Amino acid sequence: AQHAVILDQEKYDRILKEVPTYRYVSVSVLVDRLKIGGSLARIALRHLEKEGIIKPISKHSKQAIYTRAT
Amino acid sequence: GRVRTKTVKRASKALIERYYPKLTLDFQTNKRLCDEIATIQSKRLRNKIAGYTTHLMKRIQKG
Amino acid sequence: FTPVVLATPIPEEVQQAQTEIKLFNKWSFEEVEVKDASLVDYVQVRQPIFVAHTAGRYANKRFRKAQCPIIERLTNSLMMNGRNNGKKLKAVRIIKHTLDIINVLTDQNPIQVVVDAITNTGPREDTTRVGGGGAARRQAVDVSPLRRVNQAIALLTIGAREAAFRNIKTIAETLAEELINAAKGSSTSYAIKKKDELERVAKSNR
Amino acid sequence: PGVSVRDVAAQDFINAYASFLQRQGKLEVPGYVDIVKTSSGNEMPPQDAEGWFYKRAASVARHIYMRKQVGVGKLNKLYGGAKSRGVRPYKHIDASGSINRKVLQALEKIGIVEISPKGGRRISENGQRDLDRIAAQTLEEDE
Amino acid sequence: SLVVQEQGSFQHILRLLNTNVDGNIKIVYALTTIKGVGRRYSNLVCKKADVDLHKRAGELTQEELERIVQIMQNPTHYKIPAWFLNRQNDITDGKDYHTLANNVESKLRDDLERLKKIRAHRGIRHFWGLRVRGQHTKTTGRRRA
Amino acid sequence: AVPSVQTFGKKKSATAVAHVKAGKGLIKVNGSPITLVEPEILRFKVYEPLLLVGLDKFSNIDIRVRVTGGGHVSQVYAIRQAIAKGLVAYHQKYVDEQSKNELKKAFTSYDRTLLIADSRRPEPKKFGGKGARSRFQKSYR
Amino acid sequence: TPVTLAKVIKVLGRTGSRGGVTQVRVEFLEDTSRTIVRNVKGPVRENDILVLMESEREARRLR
Amino acid sequence: KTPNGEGSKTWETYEMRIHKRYIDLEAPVQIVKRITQITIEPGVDVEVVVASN
Amino acid sequence: ALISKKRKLVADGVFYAELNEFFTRELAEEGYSGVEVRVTPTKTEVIIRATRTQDV
RNA sequence: CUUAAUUGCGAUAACGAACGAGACCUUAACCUACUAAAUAGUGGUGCUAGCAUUUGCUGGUUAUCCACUUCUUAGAGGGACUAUCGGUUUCAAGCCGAUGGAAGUUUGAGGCAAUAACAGGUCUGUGAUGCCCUUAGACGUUCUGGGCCGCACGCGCGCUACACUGACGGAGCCAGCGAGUCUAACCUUGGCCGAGAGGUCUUGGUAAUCUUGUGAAACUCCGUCGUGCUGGGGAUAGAGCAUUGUAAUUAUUGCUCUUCAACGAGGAAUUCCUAGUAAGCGCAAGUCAUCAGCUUGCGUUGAUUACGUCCCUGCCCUUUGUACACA
RNA sequence: GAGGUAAAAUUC
Ligand SMILES: [Mg+2]
Ligand SMILES: [Mg+2]
Ligand SMILES: [Mg+2]
Ligand SMILES: [Mg+2]
Ligand SMILES: [Mg+2]
Ligand SMILES: [Mg+2]
Ligand SMILES: [Mg+2]
Ligand SMILES: [Mg+2]
Ligand SMILES: [Mg+2]
Ligand SMILES: [Mg+2]
Ligand SMILES: [Mg+2]
Ligand SMILES: [Mg+2]
Ligand SMILES: [Mg+2]
Ligand SMILES: [Mg+2]
Ligand SMILES: [Mg+2]
Ligand SMILES: [Mg+2]
Ligand SMILES: [Mg+2]
Ligand SMILES: [Mg+2]
Ligand SMILES: [Mg+2]
Ligand SMILES: [Mg+2]
Ligand SMILES: [Mg+2]
Ligand SMILES: [Mg+2]
Ligand SMILES: [Mg+2]
Ligand SMILES: [Mg+2]
Ligand SMILES: [Mg+2]
Ligand SMILES: [Mg+2]
Ligand SMILES: [Mg+2]
Ligand SMILES: [Mg+2]
Ligand SMILES: [Mg+2]
Ligand SMILES: [Mg+2]
Ligand SMILES: [Mg+2]
Ligand SMILES: [Mg+2]
Ligand SMILES: [Mg+2]
Ligand SMILES: [Mg+2]
Repeated sequence: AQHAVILDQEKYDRILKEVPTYRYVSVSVLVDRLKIGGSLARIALRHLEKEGIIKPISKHSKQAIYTRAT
Repeated sequence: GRVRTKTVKRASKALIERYYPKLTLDFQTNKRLCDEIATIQSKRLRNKIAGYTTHLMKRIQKG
Repeated sequence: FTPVVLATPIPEEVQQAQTEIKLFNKWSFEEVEVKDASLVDYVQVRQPIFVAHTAGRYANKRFRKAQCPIIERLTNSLMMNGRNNGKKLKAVRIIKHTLDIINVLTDQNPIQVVVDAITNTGPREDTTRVGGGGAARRQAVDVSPLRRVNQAIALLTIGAREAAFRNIKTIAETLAEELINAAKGSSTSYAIKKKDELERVAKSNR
Repeated sequence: PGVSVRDVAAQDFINAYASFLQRQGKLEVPGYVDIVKTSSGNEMPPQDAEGWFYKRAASVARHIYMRKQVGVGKLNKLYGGAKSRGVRPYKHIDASGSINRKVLQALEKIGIVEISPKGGRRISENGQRDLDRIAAQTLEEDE
Repeated sequence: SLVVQEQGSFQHILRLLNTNVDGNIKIVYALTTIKGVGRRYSNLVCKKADVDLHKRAGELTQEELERIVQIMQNPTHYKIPAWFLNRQNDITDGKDYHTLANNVESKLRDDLERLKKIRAHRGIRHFWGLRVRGQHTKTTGRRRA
Repeated sequence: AVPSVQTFGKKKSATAVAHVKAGKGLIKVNGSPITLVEPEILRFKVYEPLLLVGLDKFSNIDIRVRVTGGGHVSQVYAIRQAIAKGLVAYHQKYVDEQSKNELKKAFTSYDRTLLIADSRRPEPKKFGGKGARSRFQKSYR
Repeated sequence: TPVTLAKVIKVLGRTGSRGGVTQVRVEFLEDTSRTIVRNVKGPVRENDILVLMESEREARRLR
Repeated sequence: KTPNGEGSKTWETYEMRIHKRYIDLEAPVQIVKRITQITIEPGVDVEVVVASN
Repeated sequence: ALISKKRKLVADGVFYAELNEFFTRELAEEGYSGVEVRVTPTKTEVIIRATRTQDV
């Protein structure tokens, strides 16, 4: 299975819709379900954390835990 | 697990048969008295003799 | 909790909940019981622990193995297969994220799931190999309540390692997937399947 | 209220001291930066690729103040690591000597480090002025 | 950081120096598929042409691809201190030359040709396809392929 | 003079000398406070004589602990032994005995080797094996 | 399937070829006047509540 | 433990324990010439060194 | 001079071991039984402890 | 019957003894007590630097000036003896459980270790040696060169790996057992030069002093990497810079660039191990002018699973069978 | 006064 490391306009709209629907999001969640690369999935977490869509309850270098906005 | 040897039971038989006065069933008065009245080379075998005389002084007043 | 000023700065998150009742960093060691049989001195809870790291002497005595906390025993079983012998600070961190993933999905008090994972993944009857000669026949014998704790921790850390092998999902992610499926057994994990397979063979051998 | 560098944590101080000297500009690079491995036991150059000379210099300037005096050979044994030598297992290899000297030559013209007597290098009165002022700025930001 | 949103002008596998380049990966490994240069040489060229290492292959403007080739064809004039090249003190003219894609296959043959025509022991061992760096061939080397 | 007691806590090779002198209640480990323990996981192990005994209980004395020898886990279990042993020392010679047994029974049901040393020592290595009990391997033919 | 609990009141000893099966006389919790000897596998102390898959099964000696 | 190479690989260890003392004595030189000819003992080294400068 | 004590005390044992075999081979016909050495300044004493000292 | 034990309690044509076991010794653990320490440390007083300034906090400085021995060192000693208590066997030897205690598996681990025996190994440890051979164009000795490293193939002990519990880049920074130069060139601090390897100028230490706090690795943090024989793997091969040595070609070895293969958890079989042990990890020492990937010690991180049985391999004690005694 | 139990295994 190929993973897209470069975003598309039709793929960028899919990220803003399906991520706050999810209960648990992480690095392994975005690679397996949204079919993006592992190096690209780390950058997308900081893009959603800065805007305030996802909420970190625990931050670590190896494992990243993020929940939805309450 | 642990069984005493014969030389512990040999010296303990020699103590009880002649030192029934000046010794009671307490260990601490059976330990510091063997420092002078007997010539034991090491502390470890000395405590094993006094640990076995104390075991036998308990079962004299019983039977 | 009657706060007071002090020279070295200890934060508010430490002095508030850790001085009134003996809970975790900011988590729960609350009134969670067992939904199975009693299992006397097999569940550690009351008395609780601070973290999963402990240098106790629980392996010297045959009886005091059940006195070890099961949160520590999950760090102990994630500490094998070669390169991971030692490195317990890696193993406590995996359990630290394992309780975080459980705490999200329907808010799911995480100490309830770990205790229920032990009671719903233990094979209730085992088989032993004795007699026969040449072509030996297996005999189905009962199992101790100690080994039902011992096999539950083994079947939830080996299958969480093979599911996290050669894929994007990490160790603490697949381990939480094993424990949530262990609460409601639907043959969707490793230990729920291997519990049922060891009992459907034990039926033909008794 | 009184503050020192030991009251400040290990890596928040380094990430703030190296960020403060980035704005000052007084760096005095020799010129063989960005092409060096900075060790004889590593495998790749550092991944920062723009700067990263302040990052070791922030670690050295704190390493001197917490001790009596250190030299070049002390910064080579600590900052080194195990070398991936190949089919036979690892061995402790000291770090590069030329990197650890030019940091102590760049911090000397500023006034932070000084040539200590009886060997080694100690901290100066300007080093205790600068490294203790911004150490207060780390704790005041987080409260 | 930031995700690019301009258009579908992303350019994968495209070839330079007649050997193919692995597309849609980090730009520091675009050059590593070339036989003759390595990971250390690919990182040095991408730091001299003002190329961001936090990107993929990406856009690959034609003004940027020509500067990468210009460094690789003239390494001794573009701030390389000559201890980094692979072929130093050459047997042809004594200069410092850096091998290329289809060049390292030809120069390795020329390094084996000048040793077989002089009957030296460093070259005759390559004629039977054996080990030349002087180790025990008692147990190891039993595959031939 | 000022009231000053001193104790020690011992793991395998890590000793933690804890001078408990008078002051206004500061806890420093090698000049750095107790909030800066080198493992982030094992930081709550040295907090265990800071939670069970009471919130502060430090109205008159300071804590100053230094480390000699050990590792990264062996020194964490030495400084938390030095505080619990260095607390019952001050509550003996100055504070009355009746309030010290409240501290002793507190670290009795939760024993966890705080007011008692760990006598487990590494076994010496014998010949033939890379470890103490182990052996390399043997081949029959 | 039904579940049946049983409390350990007496233990006999090890019985088997390799020595891993213990003869344990368990007493049911739903019937305090009836007991059945069962063969178990792991470490069993007294007063332990076990889970029996088959209620009625008499244990024999393994050879 | 073996002189040849045959047998089980049994190793053999030895040890020699060296004990050392030093005593500072602010003494006149008259008792120095007496303390050297007295308290002699085989296997014991006696050293007299110059002062702090 | 100037020998470390981890080597001088070892060399004193070699000095005793070297004189063990020579006073065994030379004093074989005189009933040799072992020697002891006593080092003192200005006079080093080596005691020859044998059975028959008139032949020695 | 009871133990690790021919251990003992006892039973008895045997009674009293000699060996082994045990004892003893060494080491690791405990003592806020003893004798003491500028070659081991702390507290206080002076001088002095920085931060807050209301008294503080963190450091520096060697005969300023005194006190102390808690750690560390080790002389003499103390201390568990299965002690106390509750059960169990007919009492008795002993076992099991709890409490106390630094420690209750023989306290943990070693050293020593009988009788009888082997056609076990070493004549290549020996100026320990019988006999035989050789004794000068020498199977004495010495110098130059080569070999012991050659190789379609089989086996044994080990090392690195088949990664995302990981590689890679910064940063956190933690030990013990050790070893080191006299009529010389050992361990090396510090300052310069060099990408590295290293080079150079000096200094400390014949050693609890200096190297050395061997600020070692695994590890911990912060990032990159995202499953693709990839950035896992570093074999093979080219070119160059240096060190050791009279001499390195068959690359001694170190370093830098480049080459970047097999290997996707290993068939039949088989080895080691029960607690601070297994495993992971590095250091020191031995051999050493130079080189371990070996070995002898040591420390750091530290499990899972038994507390049993004689099923397999095999060992002790009796009873019995034998046509075996080269068993 | 009652209390488990059979594979194959040849020669020097
Ligand atoms: Mg298992
Ligand atoms: Mg497993
Ligand atoms: Mg993955
Ligand atoms: Mg340089
Ligand atoms: Mg191209
Ligand atoms: Mg890269
Ligand atoms: Mg050939
Ligand atoms: Mg070959
Ligand atoms: Mg080679
Ligand atoms: Mg305890
Ligand atoms: Mg060891
Ligand atoms: Mg072997
Ligand atoms: Mg002894
Ligand atoms: Mg003392
Ligand atoms: Mg024998
Ligand atoms: Mg031999
Ligand atoms: Mg030989
Ligand atoms: Mg010989
Ligand atoms: Mg002739
Ligand atoms: Mg002739
Ligand atoms: Mg002639
Ligand atoms: Mg010649
Ligand atoms: Mg040769
Ligand atoms: Mg990765
Ligand atoms: Mg790392
Ligand atoms: Mg650190
Ligand atoms: Mg000198
Ligand atoms: Mg020392
Ligand atoms: Mg350190
Ligand atoms: Mg760390
Ligand atoms: Mg085999
Ligand atoms: Mg080594
Ligand atoms: Mg060596
Ligand atoms: Mg056993």
